[PDB]
Amino acid sequence: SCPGECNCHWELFCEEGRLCTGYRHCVCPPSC
Repeated sequence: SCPGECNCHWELFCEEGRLCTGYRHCVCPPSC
């Protein structure tokens, strides 16, 4: 049910209307 062991997602973040960036945000759910 999970991509890997944990649930990881690509988070698109923008600096309040300024340029945007993305990083690998992986969270490990206890139901996985």
